[PDB]
Amino acid sequence: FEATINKFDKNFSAHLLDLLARLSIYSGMASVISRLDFNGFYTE
Amino acid sequence: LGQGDFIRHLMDLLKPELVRPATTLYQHNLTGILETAVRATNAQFDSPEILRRLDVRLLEDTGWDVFSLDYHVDGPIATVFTRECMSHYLRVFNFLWRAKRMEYILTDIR
Amino acid sequence: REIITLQLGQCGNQIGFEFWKQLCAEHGISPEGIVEEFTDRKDVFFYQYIPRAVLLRVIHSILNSPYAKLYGNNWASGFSQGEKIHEDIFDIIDREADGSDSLEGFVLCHSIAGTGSGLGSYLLERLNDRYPKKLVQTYSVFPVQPYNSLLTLKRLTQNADCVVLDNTALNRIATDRLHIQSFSQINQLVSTIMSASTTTLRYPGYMNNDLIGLIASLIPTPRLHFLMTGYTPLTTVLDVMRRLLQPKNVMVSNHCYIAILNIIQGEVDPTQVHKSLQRIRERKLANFIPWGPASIQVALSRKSPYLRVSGLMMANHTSISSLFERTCRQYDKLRKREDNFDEMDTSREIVQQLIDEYHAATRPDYIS
Amino acid sequence: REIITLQLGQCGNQIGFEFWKQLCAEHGISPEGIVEEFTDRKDVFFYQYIPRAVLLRVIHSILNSPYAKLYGNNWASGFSQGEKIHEDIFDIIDREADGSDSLEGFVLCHSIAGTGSGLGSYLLERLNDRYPKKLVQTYSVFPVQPYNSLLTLKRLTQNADCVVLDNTALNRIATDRLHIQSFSQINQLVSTIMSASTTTLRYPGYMNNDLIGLIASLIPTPRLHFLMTGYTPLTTVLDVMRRLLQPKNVMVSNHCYIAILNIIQGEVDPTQVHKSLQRIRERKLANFIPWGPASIQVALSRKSPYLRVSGLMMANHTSISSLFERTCRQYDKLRKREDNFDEMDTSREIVQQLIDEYHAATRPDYIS
Repeated sequence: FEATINKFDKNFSAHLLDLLARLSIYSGMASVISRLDFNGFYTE
Repeated sequence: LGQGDFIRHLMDLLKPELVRPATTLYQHNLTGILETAVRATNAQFDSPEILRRLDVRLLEDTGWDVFSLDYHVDGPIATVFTRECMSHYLRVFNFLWRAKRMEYILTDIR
Repeated sequence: REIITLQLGQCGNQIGFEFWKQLCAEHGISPEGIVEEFTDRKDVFFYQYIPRAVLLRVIHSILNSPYAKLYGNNWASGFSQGEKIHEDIFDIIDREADGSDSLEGFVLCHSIAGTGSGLGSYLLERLNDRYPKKLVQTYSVFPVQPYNSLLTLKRLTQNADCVVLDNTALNRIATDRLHIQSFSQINQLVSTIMSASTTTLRYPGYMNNDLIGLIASLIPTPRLHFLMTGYTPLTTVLDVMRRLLQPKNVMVSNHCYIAILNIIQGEVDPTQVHKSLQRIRERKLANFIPWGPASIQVALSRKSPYLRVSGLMMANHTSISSLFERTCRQYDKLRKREDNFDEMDTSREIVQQLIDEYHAATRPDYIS
Repeated sequence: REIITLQLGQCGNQIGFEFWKQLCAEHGISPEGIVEEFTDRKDVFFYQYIPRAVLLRVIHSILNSPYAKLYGNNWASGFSQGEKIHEDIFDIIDREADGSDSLEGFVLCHSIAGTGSGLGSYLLERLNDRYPKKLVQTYSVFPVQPYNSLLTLKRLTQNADCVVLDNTALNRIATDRLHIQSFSQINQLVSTIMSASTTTLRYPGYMNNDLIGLIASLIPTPRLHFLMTGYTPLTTVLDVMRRLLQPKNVMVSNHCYIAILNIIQGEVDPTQVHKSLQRIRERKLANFIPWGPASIQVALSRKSPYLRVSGLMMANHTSISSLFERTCRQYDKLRKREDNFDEMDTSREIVQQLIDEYHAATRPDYIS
């Protein structure tokens, strides 16, 4: 248990950086990033 | 650049961005900055229709070499501009953009 | 789901009675508990109509009012007397909880300043022990006074699962824009916030249809469970959203937010809401925690037809720690000025943990 | 960008109050700070509307006027009292600066003749120390009087980043073409210049859209930062451009210009402007510095519809050194007529440097 919680973090955070990646390449669909992030987080 | 009040604020917000090389520049980020300028300056009190067409385009270095506004126009009004006035305004907008950053540099030194 | 409200002490009964008076008018319910002729969900608070209330001298003022058809000063004395009537008062709640369809919570209205301070701390311990799956939201009100103020703070930091309303910010707003110079005049302002706090549980909305929906959104960690309120109109959504972030309206006497909830009770335009949030991000009027991704939430609502644009703000601000130091500092000054007296320092110990918990929450490495 | 104005002393508050009265009428803003029905940029000076003012007995005259809804005699006493309330008055400015979107400057309206002389010199030192990137433009007004006049001159030559208005030239113009023989009558003339000085910051123009644009154009070197004003109409642009160079209009009691800025607030023809400048070069009505290439600038503007051809001239003339010698000479006469008294000669020393700086500016080898 103590060793699998950290696995989900590396697994779930990897998919989220994929969602924020594709949701950025667009011409709404651009204001979603301002709904996912507010603090400048996920800036990588 | 006939507004002056709006382009002043717009040159203060693009300063932290355009200093980076063009490879790290993506259009989807600048629109939030442009939208912020139109809200803060006096350009907010304006017809919503004409504000729907004013956007950004990325010419294809440094961020001060690929940024320019477009103001695309389609429909019946597009018979007055005819894709050549829009290929001439951008030919002008560069000379008014350079002669505007060469001045805000010289008022920063001062 | 249902919610049973408990009112303790003189402060509880009055601000509770003014809470029911405002709600009974919002709905088409006459003071004699009969529906008037003249879509709003009224089953959560009213039992088919009778309010789900448990009142605990001031009672006679309520029984003589036209609303009769609707139903010491030491903290140790308040805690002791609750121990003696444990089975008596727990017999009216048990039937109130059982008789209910599917109980959800236990709203508590009390002030930490004499019997409601003690008897309130006593019920808060028994409630969690009797039911561990029932949320306990407490509308506490801040004012031997320093002692009783922090003693309940010890119970409110481990028992209560979730709103402070301090009389100091109530007095300042009263003299500023209301010109009162009176208890019956400040109560009109708090009850306006309470009836607006649960405006997303009396009308079927898209989101926040349960009491656990309003709580789990703001509170990130079970220790940081103190929230503050903001209520501007005493027009576009940008005007309201900007006026709420003014410290002249926040009812609280580095620092940053953890999560904000905005309640718009008007007929405003539903597409301009994203436009206002965009300009908030540009001008940077609010700063948040650096560690976790925090956002701001805004929800619309519909005013009752039987009973203009308003707005309320629910946020979890780290500046609330400042209020605790004021209570904490005054205690130590009294501890050097005067069976075992060991219950106090244990309370003094646990409250200091929360204060350090807050000051460590505003660091980029709050984790561990 | 925004600009916060500070008003010190009796002279500041009045000419400041007359400044806001003229501006509130220029815009569609009623005296009770409500927009009247009846394109002009009003965000720089007004906060969404309320003026960004910091006023510092005369205050009661303002509070009793219909505009209430819009908000010793020794220099040592003025400097001392500012030291005692340093944190108090700096608490209303900090919030005024922070609360602002992106602060740009600090317009200061005061006269160097008693408390505004000292308290003005005190804030001028603190302002630069607290913020080094904020421009401080001061609309000083020239009149134990010789002492206090040059003491602030010491502070105005190193702190202020940029306009003199001398009462002597105000009295002469008053008796000449206005027939006054009164403070309330000369103030109508200065406020007409102030509201016209920033006529390129209230309307979106092609150039001079920022406060640093008006300053850096005229001031070539941070020591030579004293400007004078000219305002003719108390018709083609050639008539206005010629009447402004008449010494009968310049508000100042070899010598040459360094840079001139002309403000035309009319509906004049935009193609004839170059024709007027051409005839100015031929007749040679103005002479400039021989060392650096200096030109004359003229800018058009649009009068408010809610509120004819006017014209204002902003120029950096070396003749302003003459005014300083008058203040300097009177001091030495008082120094022979009566803890350490060493602060005065240091001020006397630094002001003499500026005077020699001016007289060396009109030589073909001013460099080094």
